[PDB]
Amino acid sequence: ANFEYIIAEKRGKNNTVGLIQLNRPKALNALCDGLIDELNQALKTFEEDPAVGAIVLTGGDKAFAAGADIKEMQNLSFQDCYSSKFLKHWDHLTQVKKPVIAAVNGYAFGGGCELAMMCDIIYAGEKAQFAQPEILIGTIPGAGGTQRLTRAVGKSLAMEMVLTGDRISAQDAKQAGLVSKICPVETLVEEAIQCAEKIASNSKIVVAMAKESVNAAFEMTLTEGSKLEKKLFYSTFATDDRKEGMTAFVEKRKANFKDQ
Amino acid sequence: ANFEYIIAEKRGKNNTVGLIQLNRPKALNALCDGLIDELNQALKTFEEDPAVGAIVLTGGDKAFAAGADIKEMQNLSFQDCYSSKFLKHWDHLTQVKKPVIAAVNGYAFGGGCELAMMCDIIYAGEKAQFAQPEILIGTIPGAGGTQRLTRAVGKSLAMEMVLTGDRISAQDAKQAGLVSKICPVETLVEEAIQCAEKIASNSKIVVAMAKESVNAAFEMTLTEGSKLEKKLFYSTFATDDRKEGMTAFVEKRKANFKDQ
Amino acid sequence: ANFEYIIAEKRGKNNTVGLIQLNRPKALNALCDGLIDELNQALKTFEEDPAVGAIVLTGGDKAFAAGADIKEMQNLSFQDCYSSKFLKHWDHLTQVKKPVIAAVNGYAFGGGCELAMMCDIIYAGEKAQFAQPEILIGTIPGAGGTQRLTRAVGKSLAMEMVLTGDRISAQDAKQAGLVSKICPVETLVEEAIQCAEKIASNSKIVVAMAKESVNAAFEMTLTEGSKLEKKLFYSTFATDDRKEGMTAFVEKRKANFKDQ
Amino acid sequence: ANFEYIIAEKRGKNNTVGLIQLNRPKALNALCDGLIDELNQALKTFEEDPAVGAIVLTGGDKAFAAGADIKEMQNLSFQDCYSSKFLKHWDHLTQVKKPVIAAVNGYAFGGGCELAMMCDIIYAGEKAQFAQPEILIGTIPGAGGTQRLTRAVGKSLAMEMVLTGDRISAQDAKQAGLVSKICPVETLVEEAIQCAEKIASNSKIVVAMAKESVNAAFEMTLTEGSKLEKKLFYSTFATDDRKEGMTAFVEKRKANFKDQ
Amino acid sequence: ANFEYIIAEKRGKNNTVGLIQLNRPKALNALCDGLIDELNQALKTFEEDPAVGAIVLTGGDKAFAAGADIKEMQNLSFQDCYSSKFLKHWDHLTQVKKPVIAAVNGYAFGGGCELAMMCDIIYAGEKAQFAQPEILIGTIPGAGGTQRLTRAVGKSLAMEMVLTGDRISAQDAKQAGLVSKICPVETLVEEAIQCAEKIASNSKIVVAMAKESVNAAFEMTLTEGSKLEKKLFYSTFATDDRKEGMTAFVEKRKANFKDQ
Amino acid sequence: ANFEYIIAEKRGKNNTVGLIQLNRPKALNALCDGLIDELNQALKTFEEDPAVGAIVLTGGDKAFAAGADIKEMQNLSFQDCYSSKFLKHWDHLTQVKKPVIAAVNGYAFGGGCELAMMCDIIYAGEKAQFAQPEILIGTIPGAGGTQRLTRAVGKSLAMEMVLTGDRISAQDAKQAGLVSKICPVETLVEEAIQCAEKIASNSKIVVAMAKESVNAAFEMTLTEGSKLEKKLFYSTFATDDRKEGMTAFVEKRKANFKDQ
Ligand SMILES: C/C=C/C(=O)SCCNC(=O)CCNC(=O)[C@H](O)C(C)(C)COP(=O)(O)OP(=O)(O)OC[C@H]1O[C@@H](n2cnc3c(N)ncnc32)[C@H](O)[C@@H]1OP(=O)(O)O
Ligand SMILES: C/C=C/C(=O)SCCNC(=O)CCNC(=O)[C@H](O)C(C)(C)COP(=O)(O)OP(=O)(O)OC[C@H]1O[C@@H](n2cnc3c(N)ncnc32)[C@H](O)[C@@H]1OP(=O)(O)O
Ligand SMILES: C/C=C/C(=O)SCCNC(=O)CCNC(=O)[C@H](O)C(C)(C)COP(=O)(O)OP(=O)(O)OC[C@H]1O[C@@H](n2cnc3c(N)ncnc32)[C@H](O)[C@@H]1OP(=O)(O)O
Ligand SMILES: C/C=C/C(=O)SCCNC(=O)CCNC(=O)[C@H](O)C(C)(C)COP(=O)(O)OP(=O)(O)OC[C@H]1O[C@@H](n2cnc3c(N)ncnc32)[C@H](O)[C@@H]1OP(=O)(O)O
Ligand SMILES: C/C=C/C(=O)SCCNC(=O)CCNC(=O)[C@H](O)C(C)(C)COP(=O)(O)OP(=O)(O)OC[C@H]1O[C@@H](n2cnc3c(N)ncnc32)[C@H](O)[C@@H]1OP(=O)(O)O
Ligand SMILES: C/C=C/C(=O)SCCNC(=O)CCNC(=O)[C@H](O)C(C)(C)COP(=O)(O)OP(=O)(O)OC[C@H]1O[C@@H](n2cnc3c(N)ncnc32)[C@H](O)[C@@H]1OP(=O)(O)O
Ligand SMILES: [Mg+2]
Ligand SMILES: [Mg+2]
Repeated sequence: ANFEYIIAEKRGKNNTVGLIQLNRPKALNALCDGLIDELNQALKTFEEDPAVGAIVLTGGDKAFAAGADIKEMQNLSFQDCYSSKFLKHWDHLTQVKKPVIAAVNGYAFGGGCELAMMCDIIYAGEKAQFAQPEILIGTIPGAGGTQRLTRAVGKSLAMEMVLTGDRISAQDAKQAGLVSKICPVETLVEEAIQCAEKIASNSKIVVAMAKESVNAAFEMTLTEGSKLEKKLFYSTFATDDRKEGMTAFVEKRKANFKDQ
Repeated sequence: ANFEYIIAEKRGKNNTVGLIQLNRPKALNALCDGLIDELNQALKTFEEDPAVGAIVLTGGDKAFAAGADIKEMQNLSFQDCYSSKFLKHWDHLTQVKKPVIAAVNGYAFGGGCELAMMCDIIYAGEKAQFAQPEILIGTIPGAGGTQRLTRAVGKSLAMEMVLTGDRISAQDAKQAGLVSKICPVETLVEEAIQCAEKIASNSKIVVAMAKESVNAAFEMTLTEGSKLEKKLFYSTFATDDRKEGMTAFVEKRKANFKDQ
Repeated sequence: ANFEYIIAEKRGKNNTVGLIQLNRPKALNALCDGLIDELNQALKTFEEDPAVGAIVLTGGDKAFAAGADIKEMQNLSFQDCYSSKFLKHWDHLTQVKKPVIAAVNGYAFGGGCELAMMCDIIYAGEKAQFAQPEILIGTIPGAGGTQRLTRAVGKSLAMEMVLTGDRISAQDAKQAGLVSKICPVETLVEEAIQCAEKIASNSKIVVAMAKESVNAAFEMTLTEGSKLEKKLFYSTFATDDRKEGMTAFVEKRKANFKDQ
Repeated sequence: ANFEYIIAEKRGKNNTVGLIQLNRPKALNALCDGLIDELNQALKTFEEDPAVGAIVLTGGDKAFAAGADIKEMQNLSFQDCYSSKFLKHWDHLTQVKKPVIAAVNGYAFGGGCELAMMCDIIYAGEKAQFAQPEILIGTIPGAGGTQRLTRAVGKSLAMEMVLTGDRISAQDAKQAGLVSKICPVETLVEEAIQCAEKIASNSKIVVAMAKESVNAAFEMTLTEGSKLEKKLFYSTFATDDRKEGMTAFVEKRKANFKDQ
Repeated sequence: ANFEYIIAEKRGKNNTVGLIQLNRPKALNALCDGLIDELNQALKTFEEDPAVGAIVLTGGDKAFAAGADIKEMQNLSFQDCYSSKFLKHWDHLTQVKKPVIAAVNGYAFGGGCELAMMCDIIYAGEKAQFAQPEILIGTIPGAGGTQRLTRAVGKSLAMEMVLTGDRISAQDAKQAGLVSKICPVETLVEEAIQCAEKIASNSKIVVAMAKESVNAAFEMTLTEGSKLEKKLFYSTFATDDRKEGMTAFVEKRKANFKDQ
Repeated sequence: ANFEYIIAEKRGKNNTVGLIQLNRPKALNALCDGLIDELNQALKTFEEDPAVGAIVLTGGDKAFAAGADIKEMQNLSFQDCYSSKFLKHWDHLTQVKKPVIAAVNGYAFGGGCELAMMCDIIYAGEKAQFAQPEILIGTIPGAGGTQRLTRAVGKSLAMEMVLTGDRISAQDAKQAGLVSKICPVETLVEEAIQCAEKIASNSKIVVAMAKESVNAAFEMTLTEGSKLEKKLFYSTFATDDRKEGMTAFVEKRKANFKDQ
């Protein structure tokens, strides 16, 4: 379309996967205001399309995202940030009911690591790096860089990456638990599209319920989490795809889900 | 005894280890109602026996448990699931004060992985695979498959395993935090019995207090957890086994605990 | 000062690192009342000094800390725990706003792993062993050996280490998420001092805000944690170090923070 | 039936209300093991009856319950109270999905106030008294006397009632929030039965979902509580009673629910 | 814009109060989709206006709001609600940073009480009635009717109002804690406008901070609530209104706040 | 002792009550640093005395406490508020294991209401007024004026008191849940001393455990709180005061507690 910083397109088989690529080779894909607004518009378009079942958010081959534009947040004060709700349009990815895959190739510093951790699945290349360099410019992460990273890779590693700003490899992120699969830099997007197609081959309402159940593991207790999980498991016996799946399991055949 | 789906026997030295083996190779150890009732009866028997200190739950050599029997809940609706307390007898592993060790050899999909995660120690074999294939039949896990899995392996890996139904190897569950030790297939049961003997060689009340203190790490905050742990530690100076152990450590000898 | 159980000195470049060494080779650095009081005094002195930006806590080359002194708690009862509260001065390390690095060489059993887990960054040697052998003396951990360890390495591994008393290696602790970097025994102190220098090379108020934001990940929920992180990010635009760092990032130059 | 401590009968219009009366005029309805077992059996019978929609738990005209029986717990030690779970049969009232009305007439001290607070609706008479006299015998409440009372009447009033053992009137309990309606002594049971009839006149599944939604306000946060409430509101559009009620609201007629 | 269901106008002296009046006497102010969209637009306009400091939400003299439009959600199924995010535009009131005052005169049943409880201050009239009639139509409250009500009036009164549908008076809501002041029907609007003027007579950033500090008392713990409150109290010494007010208090004069 | 801002003395029968009076008629008992240090020293002295069972904090007949001293915090900035941990000594009252009774006569504005709410039992006079007038000077409460007040009197009343600064009466605080008893101005001290005597007439360790169990109702969930209460009840069987009280109840005599 008329997007300036992102490239929106429908990739994959049968046009069931949405690919949002960050195209900004002049600032290492800086998360400016216009880029975030275009990303939110693309996410809304992909969430208002019954043909799309999964979204893949990727960047470039040398850098996924360099964070927020430091050259846009420099001449700001406390009143100009608190009475303008700075970085309020960055919590729109966590309100998406469709799965979002984060293909990370290259530098993922500052806002890039947060944007990747706000996704369901994090796929990184063989030459990917994750770090929190906010401490080097006199600030701290403010979009989920000290909450999800601490519960994902551990307290010690998160403390180190936040207080030192050191870069970790994809192997360290796989060992700790930040990423789920290491892929080559030239085939990461293809494997991400294949994973999004696997995901989009299932019932959309059941996928949304499963995503909510998994996300409810960081907001409540174990007992209440299991109770909400059992309630959502009870509330799925009233759909049409559950019975179809159980019938295709009993009788040896393929399951055709009707998204209902 | 008269068990139709399980094999209950007292194993280990001095008959201090309870072994519950699921024996039904005709459905890959389907978690039906009768099997769950027999498992609960065996757990109650092993909890009302002052000679058993630890329980070892195991399955077969090709499949630990293939989940709930889908050939029974196929003709169930929302009314037959909500006001019938479906799967209500599956929360008996979290109410047992004695440690339960899970020996996974083969396929542990859905209900098997849930029952494994509801145990304290998870021991898997080299030829073992863990997955949650609920998204392929039109439902979601409802017995702890989206809460205990996310807090162990990570958000990304849990999201992938839930939304794709893919199978992970024992090495992946070991490097992620789901399995604590990788063992051969032909020696997993013996090493699990040895671990249960090393557990049942200490004070039963102190072991139960330690189990409660460890399980309280997912039900509240860090400060409240530390305070409850300190209170449970203060509540140990009123028993005889703590004093016996301290005297044996000071005098450099062996401690004979009397479970009191 | 005139400390008999610890050695306090200002190490590092420009005397910006506080090295607290535990010198008790006769009891494997037993955590007695006097040693803990001296540790708290050293921590308060290093906290009330404007020239210290990070603290490095270490022990010996064969044992970091063998836990609490059993010779001072063997003849205690239940009434001697609520009244004249025991282990009440061990919660002075989690109240320090400056980063505390832990260098573990040798045995870290009981109270040693508990004091190491209360630190932000944990550095272990190639021949370091972490364990919670409280179940072998009739007691349970009482200073965070069942809350932070469970959330760090996982439920299964923590259950095993607590109910069996077995020792793990530095490689397993790094793979599970207990330590952040494995260093040689003869060069662990130098790398810890270098990490403390790299940490103290930034603004102290921003480092304290980052430490609090990371520590608030085990005391609140994800939604409330994100809002608290956004608040702490908004509350840094009123300082001079943030603007100095942003200017040094835009006008590419060395950043000189005034710790204000 | 054959109950020697309680009187179980089916009261109300069309035999839709269960009335459990504590009959022990010699011990002021002491909460012994036999009485609690009979109460649990009566609750199970009323929960396995499709004709009963609400339960009314009442006592006598001078005392509802005097608390735990002292003549059976005096010769008990720590190893006889922490083991075997003495207070494990008293939490069978919060696991009931049918509404339980607690008609409190007379003395409600110790375990009686807890048994009343473990119900949905608390009805008190004119000469009603609530107190926590456990502090006068050297113990503390252990069945919800310091958790629900603190969140119901306030911190200060609960602190006073726990640390002093003073008795409060029914008017003070109504002004604070302990009870919701003050009824005469001679007509308390009749008004409780009428309230139970008005409750049972609605769909049982909808009433159970509403009870779960209300009870989820003391175990979760407001943000996640609202999400669980919306999910349970979504999960009611698949039943017949919701459509029947909406049709009887649109067209001027009465709603006849089929409990499905 | 020109509204047909609500009346948006600037009231009070100096045009500092925004009054939203629900004008639908033909359906007792039914909370339909268009009415909620107009209410959200009016709230956004009043929140993006640098002259409005508080909002007063009111209805009519006989009914504030009769709840959600039942004549539009009757022909809805489980799929048409969970995959359409029904009632997703009703959480736009708890995201407003400016204080919202609710003036209830008449019937506030179902969605009316839910909309009133999402406001900071709740002002009711003499002939005002609050109830939850959702149980009489086959559904449950789904917009905060079982979470914000239970934590205000008590568990027993909330259970009664939810499972019986009974109507309470303004005196009961004042004695329980649902409303803050009882005012006449012909002067409730004027006193609400005066309260909004007294609220908007202070600094807007400090008012927003206090509102967030009070709202954080239901989403967090007391210990972390105190820490967040102390942080928000520290983060106010960098504004121009705090020092102005302190200087005016020291010099015994009036403080002229500039919202900065 | 030689206190210039407070008056410390032992009152009550047998010198079992510690009366701490705030004597500063020139500033309406301003909470300055010296006054807070003296209050903390007096609290520590009264908590380390085996002849003191309860503490009674009070002020004057015209004003209990006017809050923090504005004359020493006017020229403070964000750097002098985040650093040095300003107001860190105001959290020494919530760490006392002995009950603290608050006698409020006159004005209790700002810090006075916070110090009163940090106590267990709140006793106000007939001429007492509670308010949070921080919004009138440009700041917000920072010592529990927005966390305990919201849970005590409700959301609406707390919002009004914080955003308007209006003063409430003792009757409103009692009907809302802030205070527990209304007493005359000249006899409030005698009734508080009698309440402290009735509290100190029991076992100190059991009273401390009850206070902790009541305070754990604002930091944990309902299930976890009930479980911690049950654990404390089981631990109470390790002292002699419980057995003495039960024996005195069985043999119908007065119980003599020895705090062990
Ligand atoms: C809640 C959110 C919090 C935050 O995210 S705060 C910001 C956090 N991010 C950072 O602190 C670091 C951002 N980037 C860098 O430090 C470095 O770059 C790299 C480490 C990524 C390495 O890149 P290198 O090889 O050194 O080249 P280069 O010249 O510095 O970058 C090329 C162009 O990219 C612009 N750029 C890089 N990062 C940002 C950014 N965060 N905001 C705005 N622009 C950025 C640069 O300035 C420059 O542009 P020009 O040629 O015009 O000078
Ligand atoms: C809260 C609870 C949630 C849940 O657990 S929902 C259910 C989730 N679990 C699953 O979806 C796994 C279902 N099982 C399978 O997908 C496959 O099977 C396996 C991958 C485990 C193995 O496949 P293969 O090696 O090809 O063997 P095979 O012939 O399909 O199974 C052999 C026999 O075992 C029956 N069986 C397997 N799983 C179940 C099951 N979950 N419920 C009932 N029966 C099952 C089969 O049907 C068949 O039996 P027959 O010969 O009579 O056709
Ligand atoms: C809140 C939680 C509190 C707790 O931590 S409870 C206690 C938990 N900690 C433990 O259980 C560890 C106890 N220590 C040991 O088990 C062993 O030691 C080692 C595993 C560390 C192996 O050390 P080895 O090579 O076998 O030599 P050695 O002779 O036992 O130790 C040398 C000296 O060190 C003293 N010592 C060791 N640990 C402690 C301790 N925890 N408290 C007091 N002293 C200790 C010993 O007794 C002995 O001293 P001497 O030669 O005078 O007899
Ligand atoms: C997890 C929960 C733990 C708990 O709840 S512990 C319970 C807390 N402690 C109490 O409730 C005891 C306090 N009760 C009393 O002091 C008095 O009772 C009353 C306040 C109820 C007033 O009744 P009055 O008639 O004045 O005294 P009376 O003569 O002792 O009562 C008549 C009969 O009732 C028996 N009884 C009273 N309370 C209990 C009880 N809590 N447990 C067992 N029996 C009780 C008595 O013993 C006696 O019977 P007999 O004289 O023939 O022996
Ligand atoms: C998350 C959301 C949850 C919910 O809110 S679900 C819905 C829950 N709310 C209710 O159930 C309230 C419904 N009960 C009533 O509406 C009763 O009535 C009253 C208690 C308010 C008594 O009012 P009365 O004096 O009997 O008059 P009248 O029957 O209401 O006629 C007035 C006109 O107002 C329409 N109306 C009233 N409430 C609603 C509504 N909630 N939705 C749609 N229309 C409503 C009526 O139908 C009728 O209209 P016409 O004259 O055209 O028949
Ligand atoms: C985390 C905590 C945050 C906070 O607590 S902020 C402080 C509480 N916030 C407030 O805004 C409270 C202040 N408002 C007042 O203090 C009013 O006064 C009163 C309503 C309490 C009393 O009014 P009146 O009867 O007219 O007496 P008066 O002449 O103003 O006070 C007599 C002397 O007392 C000094 N004083 C009163 N409050 C404070 C205070 N909070 N800090 C310091 N001094 C105070 C005054 O200034 C004056 O003294 P002089 O005669 O020497 O001028
Ligand atoms: Mg891990
Ligand atoms: Mg109240």
